[PDB]
Amino acid sequence: GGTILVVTGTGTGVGKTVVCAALASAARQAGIDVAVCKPVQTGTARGDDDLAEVGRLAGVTQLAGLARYPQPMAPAAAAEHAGMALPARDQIVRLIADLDRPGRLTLVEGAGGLLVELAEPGVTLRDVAVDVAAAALVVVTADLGTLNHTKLTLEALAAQQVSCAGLVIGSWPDPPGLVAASNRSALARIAMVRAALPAGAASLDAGDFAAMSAAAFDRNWVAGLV
Amino acid sequence: GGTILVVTGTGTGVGKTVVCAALASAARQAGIDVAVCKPVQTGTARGDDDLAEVGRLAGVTQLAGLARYPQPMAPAAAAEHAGMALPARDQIVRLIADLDRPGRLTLVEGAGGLLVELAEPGVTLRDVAVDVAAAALVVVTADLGTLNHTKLTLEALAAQQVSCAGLVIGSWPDPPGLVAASNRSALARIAMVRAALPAGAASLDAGDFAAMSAAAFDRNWVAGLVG
Ligand SMILES: O=C(O)C[C@@H]1CCC[C@H]1C(=O)c1ccccc1O
Ligand SMILES: O=C(O)C[C@@H]1CCC[C@H]1C(=O)c1ccccc1O
Ligand SMILES: Nc1ccn([C@@H]2O[C@H](CO)[C@@H](O)[C@H]2O)c(=O)n1
Repeated sequence: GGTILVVTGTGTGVGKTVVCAALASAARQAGIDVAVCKPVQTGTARGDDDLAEVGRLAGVTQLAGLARYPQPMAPAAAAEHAGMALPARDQIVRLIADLDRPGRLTLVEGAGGLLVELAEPGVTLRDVAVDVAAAALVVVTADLGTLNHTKLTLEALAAQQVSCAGLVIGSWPDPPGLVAASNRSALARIAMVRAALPAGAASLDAGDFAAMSAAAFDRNWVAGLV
Repeated sequence: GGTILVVTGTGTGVGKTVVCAALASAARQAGIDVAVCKPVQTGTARGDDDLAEVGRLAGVTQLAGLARYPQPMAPAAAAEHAGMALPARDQIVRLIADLDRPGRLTLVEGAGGLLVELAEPGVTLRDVAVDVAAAALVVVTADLGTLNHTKLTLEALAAQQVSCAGLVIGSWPDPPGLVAASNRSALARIAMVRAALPAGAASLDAGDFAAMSAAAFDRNWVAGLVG
């Protein structure tokens, strides 16, 4: 059908959701129909709803999820705290495949890092990304330690023949700092860096956001995702 | 030869140095000769000296450095910034081989986290552990996101057939919360949790530290490391 990208990250709180929303905006503005699948969502007591933040920030309406867990833990932990299983792997891949269609960028968002359990039994976002012939975008920080997490994540993909559509620095500080400029350049030798989102971007109104996302990415790479 | 252990971590700041000293201390108390080596050491310009810190807390005398750099950054960076070079793969491996004796436990403390470049080009503590046929002791946190990071690390050890010697939680809070509880239990399900050192164990004095260490590790596991 169309193009299916999983948006993973080297960890929690590296900015997967804001980057998701940002690539989603950029894609829309390039005239691409965007869907966003978020199979499992946790932290729903705190008020977390990444599907909502993407609809709010980038205007996506095709916004698909299966399970919502109140506790702010990895899925498995929050499902065990609820007394409730996790969606089956079948539900996720079938959901994502229904979602996919030609001319549609379907973004697939996981929870935490690449190898966290999403479905039972023991299924990760890496597995889901295999079952739907999806490539992976990797959201990374600029903090001390990010190259190792990146290489680990980049290796865990290659080990399953999951393509790496590249990195995004979820949060770019102002001003950078020695460690941030150094990592940004070192990340660049490791893989193609597609964008570095200015810090605090997740609090912008939908207009400001669409500007930042318009600029942050590269017009040609975006448009060439058809 | 004897037993070589690389001590690595899911990243930086997870307790590698103190775990090195704790295994080292407990091993000494088990009658085991111990050397420790820090092939790459950054942060010297702010007094970072992990060999010295291991000598302090555990009393190991046999300490071997090799590359030292001022800035508190990854070795590739601290070396570009001081105009200096990264040591060569075979110089690291040589520093370790010179320490390896039968009956000796040799600990090789890494520089933040398993895939960090220690030597040009892209030479990691993993490649070293292959060269010297070492097992890897993986230092972890109990914090959020530690599962993913630990699995990625083990997965990277297993892809080069570097045997995992188990995990150590470098700082273990008292009392632990729901998330610390869930991770320690979840962690124990993917690999052997050799220990969970108490928080701030780095501020214990010689006596307290050795008591902590001996308590933290299964004496039979420690003694089983070198025959
Ligand atoms: O989606 C996020 O990364 C932020 C979420 C919001 C609540 C806990 C975070 C989480 O999901 C998570 C945490 C630890 C390990 C795996 C995880 O998936
Ligand atoms: O070794 C540690 O983790 C603590 C040191 C203390 C100074 C920077 C840390 C460091 O070494 C480091 C950090 C990120 C990447 C590679 C690295 O080698
Ligand atoms: N470029 C970026 C990246 C991330 N963020 C912040 O990171 C949070 C995710 O834990 C988001 O909720 C958001 O607060 C941000 O503000 N700007």
